[PDB]
Amino acid sequence: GFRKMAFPSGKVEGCMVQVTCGTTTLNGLWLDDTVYCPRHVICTAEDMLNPNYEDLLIRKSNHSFLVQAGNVQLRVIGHSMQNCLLRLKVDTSNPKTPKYKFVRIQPGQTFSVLACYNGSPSGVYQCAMRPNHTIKGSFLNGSCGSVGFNIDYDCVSFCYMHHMELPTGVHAGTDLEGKFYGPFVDRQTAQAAGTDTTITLNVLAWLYAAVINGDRWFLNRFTTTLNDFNLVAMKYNYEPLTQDHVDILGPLSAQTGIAVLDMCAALKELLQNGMNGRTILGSTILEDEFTPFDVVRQCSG
Amino acid sequence: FRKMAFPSGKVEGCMVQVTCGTTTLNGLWLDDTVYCPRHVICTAEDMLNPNYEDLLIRKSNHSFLVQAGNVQLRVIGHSMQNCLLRLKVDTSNPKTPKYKFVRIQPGQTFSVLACYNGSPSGVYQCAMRPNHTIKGSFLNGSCGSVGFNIDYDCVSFCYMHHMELPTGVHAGTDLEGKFYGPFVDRQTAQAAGTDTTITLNVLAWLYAAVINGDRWFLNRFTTTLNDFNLVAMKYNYEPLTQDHVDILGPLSAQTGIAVLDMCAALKELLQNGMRTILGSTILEDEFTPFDVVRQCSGVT
Repeated sequence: GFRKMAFPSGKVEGCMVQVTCGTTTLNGLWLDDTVYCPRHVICTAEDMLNPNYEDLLIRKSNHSFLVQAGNVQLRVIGHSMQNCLLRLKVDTSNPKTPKYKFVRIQPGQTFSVLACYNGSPSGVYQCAMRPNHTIKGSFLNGSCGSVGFNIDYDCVSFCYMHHMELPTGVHAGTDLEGKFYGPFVDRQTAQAAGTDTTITLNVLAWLYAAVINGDRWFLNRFTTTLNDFNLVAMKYNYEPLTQDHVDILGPLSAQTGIAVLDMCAALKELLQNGMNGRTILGSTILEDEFTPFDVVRQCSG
Repeated sequence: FRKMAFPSGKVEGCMVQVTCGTTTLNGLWLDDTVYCPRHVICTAEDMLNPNYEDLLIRKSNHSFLVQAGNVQLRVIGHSMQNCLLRLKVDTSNPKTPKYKFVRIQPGQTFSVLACYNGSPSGVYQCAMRPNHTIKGSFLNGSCGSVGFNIDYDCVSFCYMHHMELPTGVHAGTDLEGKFYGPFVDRQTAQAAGTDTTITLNVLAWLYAAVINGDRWFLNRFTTTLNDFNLVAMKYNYEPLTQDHVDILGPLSAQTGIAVLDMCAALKELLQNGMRTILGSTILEDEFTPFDVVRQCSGVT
């Protein structure tokens, strides 16, 4: 079978803490002797409309921050602003800190989210960075500070820290350097994202996963040029496919014997004709949140 | 709504590898016992129809290689319990969470931590189908991976992986080694019974739709549980039990919709068809009344 699968979250659970400033509580990420958390923890509801963060942070001291790992208090001995995050230096180092990196992930790439509340991990699920720089997650009040990550050979690459839920129900946040993905800002306002597009490379990778898992109904005897595929894809609000993306599908193409442009011709037919009551890997719609890597890792190992 | 797994760390800390000869699979280390599928003692020309009692007679404590990473845990006792082995080791796991072993019922959901060579690789949510299979994602070497739920830091283990059926669905046991379904641990093509729709979860999905203001399908009528069950079986839906009605108590009180009044709404959807419910024409059946409350109200 084929499933949406997250990375095991244990290496990240051991880093989650609770951060409180006044009456605001959210989650933080404790790596070595630093706690990273959304800066708006220092704000009151009035400040949040137009918070002058540098002006508001200079008014705080180390004792303004209450950090707790479970029921154990960590003393803050330094603080600094890192774009939309705070870096709180604590007097103790986290022995559960995994080997880690901070990465800024690109649209189309996937990551696991560990949703947390009050410093306590609650759930783990997979998301993709949308082309409009939002993520389609599941987050409730108190989820700020929850992180997104990938794991490669025991090294955790942190890529997302949660801040906002837009009026449309999608989510916005920053990388671990504190820079937002997209045109969003940490002000308490209703923000809209730019128009989203479908991640073509991921729809194609998912059709290859279906072939690997014994689903070939959508295939056809036709082919297409790359440009003719891109003309149709753009008409349907799909991202264009580049030669670099065709190259990325090389391994999945050689494994299944299906030429990339032949799979494009199958997708072109699916876009023009629809699925007409049929399913691919259990789904009634074209799925675009599995990368070629997510397919290879799940089908081969 | 989306499938969300429980944070897997408490279970990752219990995963080990167990090897007999060249056959390696996963094991679960709780206190001083490692639980693993008994077929780890079989060779690649013994699995067709094994006499496990006789096969296990030729094995000793020294036949088992149990490793936490590459660190060996010495085996000091062994016994078989249904389709699992219980290997006593000389070290009590310091990472053992508070835990229970539970035999889940059809319709219930759980998280699966897919493991290979004792190393966790992925985590996803599964529902136990009425035909006693799960629609999981497993490769060679995944045997011994477990399924679980976490409630207030207590891990209730409910599944240990053993098989992939010819249809691609998966079969396994509870943590007492008893298979869910009619399956047996031997290298044979085995068929599951015809599956049905999980009635309890479709009702939970309808309540989740009502909670979100999508309530067109509600009507002014009711039904008895018996009349609903008889109509449900004609549409390949599972009959509801008294436990299923009780499980729906919290969602019924929250929306003010009596369970039998919701069954009357579902009964009309079956007999007359669908228009969308939560943005789709297809009714979702893999979110339990627990999963719905967890995503609508969320832990806090």
